[PDB]
Order: sequence, then structure tokens, then C-alpha cells
Amino acid sequence: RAIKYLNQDYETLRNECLEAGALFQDPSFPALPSSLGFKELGPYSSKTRGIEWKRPTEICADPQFIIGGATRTDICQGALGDSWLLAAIASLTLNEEILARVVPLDQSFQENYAGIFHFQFWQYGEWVEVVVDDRLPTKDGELLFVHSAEGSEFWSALLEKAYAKINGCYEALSGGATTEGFEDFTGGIAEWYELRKPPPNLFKIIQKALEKGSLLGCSIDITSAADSEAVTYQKLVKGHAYSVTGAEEVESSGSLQKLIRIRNPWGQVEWTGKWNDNCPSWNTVDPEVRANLTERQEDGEFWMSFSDFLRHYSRLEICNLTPDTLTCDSYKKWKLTKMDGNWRRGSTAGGCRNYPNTFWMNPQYLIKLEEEDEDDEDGERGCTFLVGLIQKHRRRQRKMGEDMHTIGFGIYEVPEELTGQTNIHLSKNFFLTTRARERSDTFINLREVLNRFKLPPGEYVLVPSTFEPHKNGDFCIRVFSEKKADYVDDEIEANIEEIEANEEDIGDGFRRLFAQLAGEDAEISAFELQTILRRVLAKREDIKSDGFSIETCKIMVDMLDEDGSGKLGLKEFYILWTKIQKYQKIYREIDVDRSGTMNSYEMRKALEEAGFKLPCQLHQVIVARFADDELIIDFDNFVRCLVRLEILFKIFKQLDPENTGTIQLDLISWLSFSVLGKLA
Amino acid sequence: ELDDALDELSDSLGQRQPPLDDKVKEKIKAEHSEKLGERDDTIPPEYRHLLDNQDPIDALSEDLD
Amino acid sequence: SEEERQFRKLFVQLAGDDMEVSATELMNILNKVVTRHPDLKTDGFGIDTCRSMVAVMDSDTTGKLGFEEFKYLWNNIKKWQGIYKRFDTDRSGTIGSNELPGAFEAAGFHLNQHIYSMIIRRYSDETGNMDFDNFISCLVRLDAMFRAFRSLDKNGTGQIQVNIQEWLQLTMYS
Ligand SMILES: [Ca+2]
Ligand SMILES: [Ca+2]
Ligand SMILES: [Ca+2]
Ligand SMILES: [Ca+2]
Ligand SMILES: [Ca+2]
Ligand SMILES: [Ca+2]
Ligand SMILES: [Ca+2]
Ligand SMILES: [Ca+2]
Ligand SMILES: [Ca+2]
Ligand SMILES: [Ca+2]
Repeated sequence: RAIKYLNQDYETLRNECLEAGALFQDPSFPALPSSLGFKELGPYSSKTRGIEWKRPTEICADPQFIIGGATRTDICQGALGDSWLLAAIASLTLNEEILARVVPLDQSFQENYAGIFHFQFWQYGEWVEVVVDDRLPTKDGELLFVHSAEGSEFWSALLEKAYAKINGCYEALSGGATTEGFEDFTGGIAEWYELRKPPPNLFKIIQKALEKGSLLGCSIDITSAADSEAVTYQKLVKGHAYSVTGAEEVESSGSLQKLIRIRNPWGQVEWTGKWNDNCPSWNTVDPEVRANLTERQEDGEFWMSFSDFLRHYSRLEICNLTPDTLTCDSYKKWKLTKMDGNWRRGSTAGGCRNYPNTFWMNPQYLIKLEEEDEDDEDGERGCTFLVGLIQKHRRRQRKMGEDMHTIGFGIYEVPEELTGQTNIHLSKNFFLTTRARERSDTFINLREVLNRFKLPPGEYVLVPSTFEPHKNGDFCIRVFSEKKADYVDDEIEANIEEIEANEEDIGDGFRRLFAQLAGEDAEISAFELQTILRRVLAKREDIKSDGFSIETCKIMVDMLDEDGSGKLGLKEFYILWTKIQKYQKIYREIDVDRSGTMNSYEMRKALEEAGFKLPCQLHQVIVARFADDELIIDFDNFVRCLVRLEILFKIFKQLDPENTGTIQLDLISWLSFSVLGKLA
Repeated sequence: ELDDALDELSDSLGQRQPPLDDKVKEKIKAEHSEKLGERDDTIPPEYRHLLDNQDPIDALSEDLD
Repeated sequence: SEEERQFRKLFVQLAGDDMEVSATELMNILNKVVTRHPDLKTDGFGIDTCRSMVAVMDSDTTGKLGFEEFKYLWNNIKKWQGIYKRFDTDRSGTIGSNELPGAFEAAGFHLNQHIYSMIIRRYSDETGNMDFDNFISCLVRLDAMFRAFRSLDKNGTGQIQVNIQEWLQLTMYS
């Protein structure tokens, strides 16, 4: 299991190409200038002249997917500012087990070759498989972008292409934090150190991270460094991602020396200070330790003393495979809660607390901290949790001249009287009169803002925002809570409130009303129903809808038409109206801004409130199809959405009368149930 | 008779619902992050040198002849 | 065969700044285009309908149609519009319940009396007559569910098995 990006299956597309004796041509990321870039590498940039896409089989007669292993020296930067990504790849090669998930190791130019390759990336909580054709950009017969120090090796070139593909183009990979690559290769958890304010025992931390299979990168702050010189006199590159590949303590002429191994993803240009490949102070170390640690090789990789590392670098980025801090001496039990959301101009795009008029319009999320999960590390008693707010698909916006938003979040205690009661939204006046109990360490234009917290047991509301209001974007939140000894949710449920529609339940008052609405044939048709709904909604300002469609009414009829009449009798209209009463109660209660409509956040709340426990992928699918281009759902679409969903759950349970995971259908009834619904 | 039935369906939907100045005045500061690789001089010199050497509706309507 | 290079310049002009056609823009494109064709009778493409079309074509999950998605949608409309005109044998500008089977058949949907009757119930309000917008809407959906089936039937048995998640993810589009 892993999402198939663009619904492209690798084995299906490879097998058809092999059987066709063809080589794969990806229609979704074609060998054209649009796949290169949009500005500096766009159709109108003179830097793109002479660029030709060549398969590895067109630039040599014996290409290898991997040769000599998949190692860091296979990652050499080309004509793109994606060092952040490449340092990530290089670091990944050091953990063979996790490398093998991103890069299916069994791919080959010699067996079952059909010009198609595949890779796997963690994307905002989900693993995603990406297929690419093997056409790579070249200029003057040589690979333009990433290439291996081994000229005939192509795995890393193909990996960078696949990652360019999901971002729209290669130029979009320019500029970033190495943590972004780290995460997209591990789904791991970031731990960051500022080297001017480092923890004590940071050398032990680094050694531990490496021992543990964590990925490590470092970099020099360039704004606050030689204006127009990125390359320093000691051959270090500022504003450029390096990988940390090792850390050893050595005895040197009787003295203890702490050494860190660093790699420039250029695969060339190295530190020329103490402990460089050619340093005379290597003679000062035991020969067999020398032979094991160091080589005289222009490969981007060098040693420096830890002191020099601290005096020269600004930041250490670390991606751990667990939510456990490296400074802790034991492993904890953890629970991941994934949430997703959307800020949209006109509705949920509230901006931060500096903008109190709209701040209250942001999506809100419950964080429940349990008494039982209590720990006392550092000697503070409370519930440990991590919140990571990650903004999504922001590189595709580069074409628009849009980048990462400045993001962050605040955490608030819920009032005692409001406790144990979800669906709540904290008002404007609440924010005007009460401060956040916690916040993110800052608001910043990083893809992810991840913080570690400890608070007393209870219920908290997380408010994720951009800094300025009216910014559009998708996000998701990871909440990792420390747990005591469990082994809350993982299933898809419709816990909906079923209805009394026996004859005993329906009184004279409703019977009179129905008879009056049914007319001559004693039944309510869809046309009659549309007229009824048009008419009652006309009386109410608080329920906005663009009229009520006949196709929505036809579905409502079919949902409840238990006899085969094709129209609504007494009990069937009673169920219907009772459903409509509930739908609009939910709708109006959850209608925070009193807009008469559901924004994407309100719709999520309404789905939970109607009794649906759904994964995020379903929620996004619902807002698409049921929402407009402002991501607003009016009453007409609200009812259609909830009616259809209840229909679909019930069609599924049935066809599956004994609760197994799955259902079996042929093309004829698949097209029939998916398009025409209520049939069984 | 019918107008009454609609008034009654409407009444059955129920009635909805139900100012302050900023007291705490909580303020947030923004930081800008460093973007690694964003500067062109962080690309290898070798690869720098290598790189540096009818209106629409009528056209569509026409597809439907 | 560079109908392709001409259509690429065409897409760029209507797609606007983001280089993608949104549901709103597609509503505008389609309404303007069928305005020219009096024999393609329709009460209009609504945002509701256009959003459904974008949803099912939205392979890369951008919320809008990129070139390749628009091209595929458009080429389908180009084909289906000709089917529509051919099988409007009474030249009424609409497809009646007697005209419907032969028209879904020619589109590659070879159903039966029962299925066609349920389609006519669900997609025709005009005494068993189907507008141009309902027609395109229905076929987009049928096509989407057909592609969904073919993709999920990888061994080629004529049988798919889905869990509750993929079931709801596929059927909630239609
Ligand atoms: Ca290698
Ligand atoms: Ca070296
Ligand atoms: Ca009647
Ligand atoms: Ca009935
Ligand atoms: Ca609202
Ligand atoms: Ca609507
Ligand atoms: Ca557009
Ligand atoms: Ca799209
Ligand atoms: Ca006709
Ligand atoms: Ca219509």
C-alpha cells in the first residue's frame, strides 16, 4: 500500500511497454521545456538552449541503475540549486534499510527494461509511488542536473527526476531546507540545533543520531555572510546544504580530537582547514585509524574538528525516525494523530493573532492530553506531545511567484464548561480576552514548523495559521503524543443516528401536513419535493443555497423509496424530513461565521457531527466535487454530500453482510452502483 | 392548506443562535528562513558554465464545427 | 499532426495565470462555446457540474485541470458532441429515451434496457429527454468509473475487490 501518483501503476505500464516492445513516454511529465522550469529554465530562458532529453541508453551503451552500491558519492550536484534535496539523498544512503524504500533496488537497464522507473516519497503523512520515464535532461552530451561520480550510474539522476515530477518541474526544486528532503525520504521527525547556542554533549548527540540511522545536515547562514561570496576562503559553501556523514573521536599526538565528517553534494570542493584530505595532521593519528577514516579523494567529503564545525556552521538539521528527542536516554510510546486543513481566502484564511478580526476564522483542532500519559522527564510533570504544522504543495506555486507562507500555530486551553464536548469553536471574544497557553517557537516561512511541548492533562485547541490573512494553502498537522501502555482511531465509521419511522411514531399533525403536500396522488415526487424545499428555504435567511436542484431531490427520493413507487409516501417523507431537520441543525450550529454556508473546516466538523469518522483523503475528496472554487458548500450540496455518503456506506455493508474488509464487483454492477446508487 | 403546511415545515426547522476590544493584545513576530541552494553561486562553477552556454473561444467552438 | 502545438497555445490563453483551467473557468469556457451551437440545447453548465468534471479528471490533485487533463476532457467532449448530433435523429437539440441507447453505445457504453432506463430516470427530467450538459456530465462520470475499473482490474479478471476506503474514494466522485 502506497498512493499511486497520477494513478500510474509501475508494473502495469512496464508490462504493456515490454509486450509492446516500446519504451515508456510519460504524458504527465513530458520531455519538454515545461518540465525543466518556468523562469530561469523556462521556454524563454537562453540557459535552456541546446538542452536535450536523453535516455541513459542514448548516452551510453551500458547504463547501470546502481553500480558499487547506492552510496553518497553517487550524488553530485548539477545545474540546479537543489543541494537541500541532494544532501538529503546522500544522508539517506547511509541507512540502507530506509534507502531501500525510497529506491526500489531491483530496477535495471538489463532486465525487463522498458524505459520506466519508480520511486517512493513520503508526502505529508502518506507514502507515494512515482513513476518516471528515464529521459533525463542533457547538455553537450552530459547530464545537466544530478549525476553519479560513476558516469554510467543513473539511480540518483532518476530519483531527482521523480522528485522534480511531483513538484511540477526541476526549477521548482531550487531553494529549501534539507529537512524537507529528510522528511520526504523517511516520514521522520525533525530535531534542529542552532550552533551558536548548542546543547552541551552535542558531539555525543551527533554520534548517537548517526548510530541510530537518523539523517543529519548542516549549513552556513548566508544572509549575515560575505554578501556576494558564497564560497569562503577555506572552500566552504554558504547557503548550501551539506550532509553530516560521520563523527569520531581520535587521539592525535596524545590529545583527544573530536572530528566530524561532512559532505558537499557538489562531490567536489572541500574544506582546506585542519583535517582536510591532505592535512599533515593525519600523520599524527594511528595508521589503521587513518586508513579507516580518511582517503585522499576529491569527493566533496572531508573531516573537520568539532570546534571548527561549531565556529563555521550555523545549523544542524536532524531527522529522527522516532518522535523521541536524542537528548533522552529512553524510548517512549507514541501516538500519531494526523489532521489536515485548508486556509482559503474569504473563509478560513485568518492570519495570525496580530489579526484578531479574522484570526478566529482559522480552522481549530482538538488536542486531548490524558492523565494516564503523564511523564516527568526533566523533572516536570505533564503530558508530552509534538505538533508539526506542514504546508503542502508550495513548490508548484513557484510559477505564480508564490513560495512558502510564513506559518505557525497557537495552543489554547478550553474553558471547563466547554470540556468533553467536540464541535466547539472558540470565538473572537475568547481570543480577545485570553492568551495562548503555548505557541510555536516562531512564525516562519518553513515548509514545517515542528515543536516539542509538555502541558497538563486536558483538552486544548490548536489554531494553525499563516502570518498574514487571506493566504491560500493546504496544510496537515502531525500530533505525536507520548503514551503510557496502549497498543483511539484507525477505522472508517458511519455512526449515524437512525430514525423512528413506524406508523405509531407519526401523528395526526404530520399526517395532515403530508396529505396537504402530497396532493392528488397521496405521494410526494422529486418535483414536489424541490418545490417544497425551494419554498421553505425562501423563508430562511440563515440557510443559503443556490435553489435546490431536481437531481438532489431525485437522490433523496431513491434513498428512501422502500416500496418501489418512485415517489414519497408518508413514512418515507417523515424519515426524509427528519433527516433534513438534522442536516440543517448541524449546518447552522457549526456555521461559526454565520455565512449560511460551510467552508472546508466547517464541513469537516459537520461530517464528524453527522457521525462520520473519515480519513483525510475522503475529506479532501468531499470538498472537491461538493465545494465551489472558494471551497464553500451551500445547503443543496451539503445535503447531497451527506445523503450520498450514507447511501454509499449502506450499499457497502450489504454486498458485505459478514464484516470482511472488501467487496467484489464486476464492471456492469460497478458502473451501475457508482453511477446510479440505490439499486439493491 | 399547503401554504400552512410549508409555514409549519419551516417552523419545525427551529430558530438559530445566539462587542469587545482587544484585552490581551497578543502579538506575533515573523522570521524568514534560509533557503539552501537559492543562490546561483551555490551551484558548481562547472555546471554554471554548462548552463550559461480567432480569440480562444472561437478556436474551440470551431472543434464542434 | 501538430493539432498539438496549436492546442497548447489555445490552453495557455484560457487557463490564465496559473496555467490551469479551474471549474469556474471551465463553466465559462463551456457556456460560451455551446452558445455558438443552437443544436446543442442546454440550460447551461453550472459550477456544480463543472466541479464534478474537474474532480474526476484531476489526476495530480491540484483542484484545477492542467493541459493534459483539459486535453483529455476536451477530446472526449469533441467526440461525444458528434455522437449527440448524430443520434439526435428527430433534430430536437436533445437526446430522448429512444435516442439514448444508440448514443451511449456509440460512445463505447454498451449497456442494457434496465441501465438505460435508470440513466434516463437519474439524468433526464424533460419527459425522458437529456440536455447537452446532462449528457456530457453523465458520460464524463461513466468514463471515469470505467477507467477506475480498468485500473483496479490489473490481472484482467473482470472482477475488482475494494475496501470501504477505495469504495468511498471512487464512488463519491460520481
Ligand atoms: Ca554507486
Ligand atoms: Ca575528500
Ligand atoms: Ca404528489
Ligand atoms: Ca415510495
Ligand atoms: Ca460558514
Ligand atoms: Ca449548490
Ligand atoms: Ca486558471
Ligand atoms: Ca489537475
Ligand atoms: Ca432528439
Ligand atoms: Ca441540463
